[PDB]
Amino acid sequence: NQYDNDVTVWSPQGRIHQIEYAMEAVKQGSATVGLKSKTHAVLVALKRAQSELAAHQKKILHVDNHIGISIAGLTADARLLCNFMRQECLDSRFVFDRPLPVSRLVSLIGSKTQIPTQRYGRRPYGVGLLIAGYDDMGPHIFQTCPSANYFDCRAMSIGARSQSARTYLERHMSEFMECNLNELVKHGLRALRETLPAEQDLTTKNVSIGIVGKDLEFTIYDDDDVSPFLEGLEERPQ
Amino acid sequence: SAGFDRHITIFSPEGRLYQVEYAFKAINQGGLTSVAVRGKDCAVIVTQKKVPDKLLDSSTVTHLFKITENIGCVMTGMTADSRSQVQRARYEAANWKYKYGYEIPVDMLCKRIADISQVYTQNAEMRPLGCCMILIGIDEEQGPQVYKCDPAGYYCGFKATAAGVKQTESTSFLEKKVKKKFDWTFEQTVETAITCLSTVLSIDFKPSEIEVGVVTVENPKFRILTEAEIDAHLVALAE
Amino acid sequence: KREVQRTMLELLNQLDGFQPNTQVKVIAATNRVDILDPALLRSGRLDRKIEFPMPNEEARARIMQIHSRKMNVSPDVNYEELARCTDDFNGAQCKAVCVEAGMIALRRGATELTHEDYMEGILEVQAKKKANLQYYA
Amino acid sequence: PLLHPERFVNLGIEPPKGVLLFGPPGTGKTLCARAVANRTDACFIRVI
Amino acid sequence: GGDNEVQRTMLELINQLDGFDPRGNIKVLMATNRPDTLDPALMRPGRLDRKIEFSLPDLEGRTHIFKIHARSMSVERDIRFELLARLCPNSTGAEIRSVCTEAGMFAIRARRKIATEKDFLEAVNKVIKSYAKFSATPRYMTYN
Amino acid sequence: SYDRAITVFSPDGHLFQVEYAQEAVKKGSTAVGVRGRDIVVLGVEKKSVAKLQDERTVRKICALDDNVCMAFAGLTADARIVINRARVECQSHRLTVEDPVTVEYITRYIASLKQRYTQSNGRRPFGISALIVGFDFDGTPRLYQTDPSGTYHAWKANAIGRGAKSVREFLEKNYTDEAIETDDLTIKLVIKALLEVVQSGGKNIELAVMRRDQSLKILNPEEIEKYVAEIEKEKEENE
Amino acid sequence: GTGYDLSASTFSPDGRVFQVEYAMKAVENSSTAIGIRCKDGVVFGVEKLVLSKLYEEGSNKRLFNVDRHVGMAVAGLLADARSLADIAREEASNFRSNFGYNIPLKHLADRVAMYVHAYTLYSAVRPFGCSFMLGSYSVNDGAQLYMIDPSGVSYGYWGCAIGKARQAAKTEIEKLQMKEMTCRDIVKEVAKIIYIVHDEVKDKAFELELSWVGELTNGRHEIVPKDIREEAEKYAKESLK
Amino acid sequence: GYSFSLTTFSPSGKLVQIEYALAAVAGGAPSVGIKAANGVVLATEKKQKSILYDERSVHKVEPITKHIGLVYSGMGPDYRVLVHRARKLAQQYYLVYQEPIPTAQLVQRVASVMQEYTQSGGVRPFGVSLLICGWNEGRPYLFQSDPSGAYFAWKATAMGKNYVNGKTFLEKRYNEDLELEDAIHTAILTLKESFEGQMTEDNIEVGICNEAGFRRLTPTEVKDYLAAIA
Amino acid sequence: RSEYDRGVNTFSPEGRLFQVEYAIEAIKLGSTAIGIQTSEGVCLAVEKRITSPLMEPSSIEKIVEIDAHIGCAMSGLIADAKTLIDKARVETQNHWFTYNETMTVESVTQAVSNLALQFGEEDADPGAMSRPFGVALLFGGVDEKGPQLFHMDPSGTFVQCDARAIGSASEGAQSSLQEVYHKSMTLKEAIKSSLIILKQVMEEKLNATNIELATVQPGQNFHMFTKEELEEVIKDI
Ligand SMILES: Nc1ncnc2c1ncn2[C@@H]1O[C@H](COP(=O)(O)OP(=O)(O)OP(=O)(O)O)[C@@H](O)[C@H]1O
Repeated sequence: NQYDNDVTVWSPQGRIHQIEYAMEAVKQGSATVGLKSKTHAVLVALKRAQSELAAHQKKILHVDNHIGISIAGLTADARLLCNFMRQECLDSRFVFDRPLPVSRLVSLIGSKTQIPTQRYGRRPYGVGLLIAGYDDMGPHIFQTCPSANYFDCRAMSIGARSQSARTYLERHMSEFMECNLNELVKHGLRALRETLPAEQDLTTKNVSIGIVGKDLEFTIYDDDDVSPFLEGLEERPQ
Repeated sequence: SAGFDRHITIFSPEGRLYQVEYAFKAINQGGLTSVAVRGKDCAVIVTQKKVPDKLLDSSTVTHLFKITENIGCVMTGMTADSRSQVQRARYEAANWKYKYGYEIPVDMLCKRIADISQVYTQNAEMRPLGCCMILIGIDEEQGPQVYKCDPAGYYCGFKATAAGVKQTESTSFLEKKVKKKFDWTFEQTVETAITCLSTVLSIDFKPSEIEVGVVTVENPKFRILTEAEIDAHLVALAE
Repeated sequence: KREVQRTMLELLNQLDGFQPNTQVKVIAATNRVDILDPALLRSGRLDRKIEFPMPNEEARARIMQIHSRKMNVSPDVNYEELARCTDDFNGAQCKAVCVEAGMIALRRGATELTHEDYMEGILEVQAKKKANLQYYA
Repeated sequence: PLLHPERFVNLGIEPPKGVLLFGPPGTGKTLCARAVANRTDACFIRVI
Repeated sequence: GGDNEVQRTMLELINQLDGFDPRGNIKVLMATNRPDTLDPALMRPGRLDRKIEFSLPDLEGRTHIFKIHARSMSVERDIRFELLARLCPNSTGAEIRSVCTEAGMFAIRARRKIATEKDFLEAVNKVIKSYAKFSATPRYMTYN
Repeated sequence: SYDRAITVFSPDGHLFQVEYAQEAVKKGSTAVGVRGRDIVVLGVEKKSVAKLQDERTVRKICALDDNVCMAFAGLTADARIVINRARVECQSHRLTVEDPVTVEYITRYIASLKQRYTQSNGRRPFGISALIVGFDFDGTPRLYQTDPSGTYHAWKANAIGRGAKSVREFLEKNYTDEAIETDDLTIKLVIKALLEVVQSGGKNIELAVMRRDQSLKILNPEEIEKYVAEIEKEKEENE
Repeated sequence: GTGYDLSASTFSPDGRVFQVEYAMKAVENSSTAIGIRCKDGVVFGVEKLVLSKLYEEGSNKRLFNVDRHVGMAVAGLLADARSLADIAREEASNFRSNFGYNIPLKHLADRVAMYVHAYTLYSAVRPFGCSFMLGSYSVNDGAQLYMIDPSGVSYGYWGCAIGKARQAAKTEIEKLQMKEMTCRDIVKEVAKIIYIVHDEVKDKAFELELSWVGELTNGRHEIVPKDIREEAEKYAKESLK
Repeated sequence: GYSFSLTTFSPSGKLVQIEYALAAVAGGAPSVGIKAANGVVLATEKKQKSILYDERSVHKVEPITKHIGLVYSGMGPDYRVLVHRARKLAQQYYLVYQEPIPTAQLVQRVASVMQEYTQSGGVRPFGVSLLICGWNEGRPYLFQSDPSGAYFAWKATAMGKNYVNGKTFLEKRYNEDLELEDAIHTAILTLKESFEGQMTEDNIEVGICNEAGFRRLTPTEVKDYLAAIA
Repeated sequence: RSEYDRGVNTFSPEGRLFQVEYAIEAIKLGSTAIGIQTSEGVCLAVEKRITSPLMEPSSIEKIVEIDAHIGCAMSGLIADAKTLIDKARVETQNHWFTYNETMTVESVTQAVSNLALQFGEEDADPGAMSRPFGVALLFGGVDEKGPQLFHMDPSGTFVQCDARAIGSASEGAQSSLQEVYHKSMTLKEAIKSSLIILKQVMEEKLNATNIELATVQPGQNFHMFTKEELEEVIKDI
């Protein structure tokens, strides 16, 4: 197939294959989940460990007081995007002195990621994101995509082995709204557990949490800070 | 031969720019036709308009453009490329008027467009813009003037010309007519053009099926003809 | 496109300008049709040609459902997602996906299949050998 | 599958009935084939 | 169409393998060095459901193969197999057998009764870093 | 992966283009260098004058600065360019910091230049492997050797060019603190080193000795003949 | 035809570009979007598809406001469309700044179209993969409607449909008397048209997006207010049964 | 294998693309140039594909300056391009030195610009060849230039289609010495040698380069010369 | 493989980005290095792997001093290592100048990574060369947070690791470390274990000139190469 090597060539069926390959790249990462009540947006991530000794990779990145990010896919693209995001939020605060609405930020990210799919000269950004924020219109959980397409998801999960997570979210999608913070977090990490294989179980080492609330600046919990949430969670069904 | 020299604008054994050659086939790809004629004191352009779907503002579909108050143009071939070339021509006419202080003679404008096309074909990284153009105007002390361009950058002045799919038959018929001795009065010119188009296509078109644009020495303004007037001319041609 | 030539001539004349009645019907299947002689199809000879397109995502999911009917599949499975992932596949490949997912489940001792099993099967049939590739967290 | 078809029948799973071994030369595919032939306890047929 | 005979033979083979009513108890194995040349008809699953790829053994596999081969040899117990397995980056078990034989022959040439690590590492140099390895081997002053 | 690109890796990981570049160096005339206790010497084959040609133009040993000398092996034009850049760099460095360049600094600079040319496509790496030597302030002998890949090293004594392998083996076998006791001993060491590979030419040798901190003086052929006579006399004596 | 379609800067022996042709084929596969023009204003109707049931309502809207007095409906690669929208919005902004009044729709539709066409002239950049419509209204000029395709040709329409079932939509639009109906009544029909061509069996759930412009909105573009879309949608279902 | 890019060398000979451009030049309208004792003459065939075309619209011999003519063979648009360039160069020289450009300098400048397009890249070389008249300093000049960038200096030549026959006839007829009128007769004769169809006052273009400035001949004069035998 | 290796601007059907796996493989042909972090400090051991007696052993620089409290060990292409080391030193000095303090180990590793990530951004710092770098680094240093050991890879990823081994023979060294390490180690014990592992891995018998060792502990500066102590350390073992 000679229609596959470049991103600026249309397939005879009307497709750009490099985009599908970036989709796969996003599939290459690990799992990640996001939920939102009326008040809080909670995004949970499962982080791998390259070896036993090394410390698990970071999966949640602090972007602003009201904006938090989970990544899956290429690390380089993740870091570049995170830098872009941080810079844009800072400029908005400097010029207007107000938090940047999540939707405008996601729109900017899409407009930036689109260009590499059009002009030959750089690969499409191969990283999928979960953006959890709180603005005047309450919480938001957006999900971007290497194709420069973004979605306003009420509860979404992306990454390797995320189908089970999505099915669980849909099944219990009804009551995610009125639930409090603790219940929301419990649902999120229960979904993540569902993504985990049968043997392994969630532990205070390989799970990280991020929360942005109506009155709560974005906070990242890892290691012992996560024990309060995990403890009390229902035993894994068998 | 062909097989290697058929992807970029570079020479071939028995020097042959195949790309510019393919541009002309692209021009024919439109599926239309046009005919221009030059009279004693007038010039006429005729084209066939094909609205295939009723849900379409017939006014918005047109192939006669006004390059300048006195200079009229008709385009043929790929639509978007023709529009781009038309815009370039308008720009060049405006620039000439601004810099030198008088309306651009038709021949010079045609030359400018030809030069642009030539520079495009010489250097790579730009498609040859496969659309052909015909210009009509009135030049003081020179009478009516008709000129034609081509994507290859060649241009020339004509006494009568055709473009599009039926170019060859139309031009043969026009030559047959021209070798005959006629005065070519305004009515005569329009009748000749419409007759040539009809005979080439054998259609006996209704008054909404074709567009006409004429420039006359009495009123150098390039005026697009209206349905009533074209219908009157057509019936008169039927006698 | 000489024994084979004689045989094809025999069959052709057998079906050529003969059997005006419809009491006898034949179906000929070809893996590829570019080496079959044009005389075969002709016009009044084999004009009935049935192209078989490449199964589509909906068709692929339907095929997996068909072949998985006997299997003990947990309802959670999402055939639509599997079809979306399984690009440029055929019925045989889908059947292989089903049977080999069943094999994976048996290997791990599972009583019933699961979406992850089908994903593993799809990755396996092409022999992709999925593994953690670093620089991808 | 040949020794204990009961397990396969339980889940209604069919043996592949055919395997293609491939890889760069010298891997041992022929070695593995002869090895399994040692413990086959059934008729094994090579080819020429 | 000079291959028509082999082609028809293969077509008969594949047809008898699968299609209509096969026996269903015929376990078929196939070994080819370059499957890419194989036709679509045979490679399509159903006829050949399983695909077992035999890749180059990893480090641990190489250590295991070294231990398996060398056990019969008469050698001092102090040799580090893992070192050797590392020294052969990507080599099939055939090369491991070759280096075992080469080390034994080196020992014989020295009129010795037991092989030592030196025998093994020079054998390795012979069977791997001596055929095509000679480019950056002397000018390794690029990697440190 | 393949070789027709500087900036492409291989499944093994090599950058084949630069490995190929090293062969050009390997194909040049031999050069040798040794670092004494108070003297630094280098010698070159520099053979085969073409009957009707001058020799003052064919230069293989050149002085970068009043306290740093250099001798190369590889493509001649590339050597010329590198030498010119090194000289300009030495003077500029003395301009910005009013201290003479230490040999290590200039070796690092040259290696960086070669690496930069190795960096990207559209630029062919230098097919040159130089050999720098000299003294710096505080008067410490030093010898450095660079490679087209952009890496450099310090040696007590080393050789490059064709037959550099045999010369290197001989040096490592013979180099000892005794051989460095006096200047003449080092000169004789280098002379015999070259003799081991330059055949019995004798007149196909050019030796540049930077005695401590005076100047890079090129030995007159007669002196080389004298030293060769001494070497042969000693060889006869020990036999 | 192979060997000639790897880039948009090459001509086929038959004399035609192929990348442009491929792009058009990439748009046809998109979901439908129809727009018809009433005497007093213009109406757009889009058939957005719902995926995964997890997307918040109104996700990735396919109706945009390039300007307060202009609209846009898109079909094809959404990512590309969004890029065009910002180009349009910028294009209108410059016009107002440079001249000082709302941009005529006919002119803007031309300027944006030129942009799309310019992307099918170079081998470095692929042609756009989205076809979109434009609509506006104003007392000075009256209702207007335009359509644009990847090739970059912009004709003005009385009723247009772009997407999978453009044929079925156009077929149904023809039997409406757009030349004389009031835009309020048009809305009811547009709902019916989409539902007729929806093909619920082979596409699953969908959301009906509707857009308004006309003297009913004082020459302003805004989505049809809820409780009107509800009425039309209720009627559309009724007509189906 | 090679002969696609104007950069790489053949594995023996020379670049090919330039040779192919020369070939394109060969298959063009006939042209003839005769350097007389006291002037220069240029002639070219100018036949339209039909009677519709206007023969007074586009010319093939053009004045670069008051005393430097120019005729071409090969493609036309390139001829327009480099005639414009040559006019620019002549004007620049006049501005700098306040003196009419001597012909040789113009020829070499034009050759430089022409070879400029043969350098690397996608910029294909000119597919035309030029003959230049000129009467500076008191003696006529006739130069030829080609896409290769080399410029010769002929006494009398003919290029384009069937140039071999023209060259043979030229070396047969023109000896060394003629006036402008006899040179014109020889030139029209040479064109007729290979010209197809009856020649008229409108089929061919003729220009002269004297000690009054280069000038193109009007249809009446060319008709007169065409008459009177020859 | 099946194509897609000719550049870093093309994905694969499985999404993998070749020309990065290959760069990772590149480091596999360097001399092994080991780094162990304990409460008392960070110890780095490396196999010098000399080739010819003539060459000065010091010229083979495998363990550089990034700063008074940050040391680095590299294994891969030498030129890439040199460029990265220079970047780290420059950026440390710049940070000290602007904020008048000593930069953390994590910050230095991340600053280097930001340069290592820019393969083909087309608007990168002068350290971008289209192809990825081919060197893996180990940074060890004592900062406000105690002793820290960070590992890098050409992809740009970096990670904290208490015990690590890189370069040719990294696999076996990692396997050993995984079973000899325990959080309550003492710097002397860590050094002895590192040496025992290293010598067990290398083919050549351990010698005072074979290896290079360095250590950084809270009280002391990095500038302790244990030069001429190597003899003592080895002969105790
Ligand atoms: N552990 C091992 N793994 C693999 N091969 C081994 C091993 N130990 C020894 N070998 C030798 O490796 C060789 C691999 O050859 P194999 O059995 O693949 O046949 P072959 O002649 O290589 O055919 P092909 O090249 O097509 O595989 C055998 O001769 C086998 O004895």
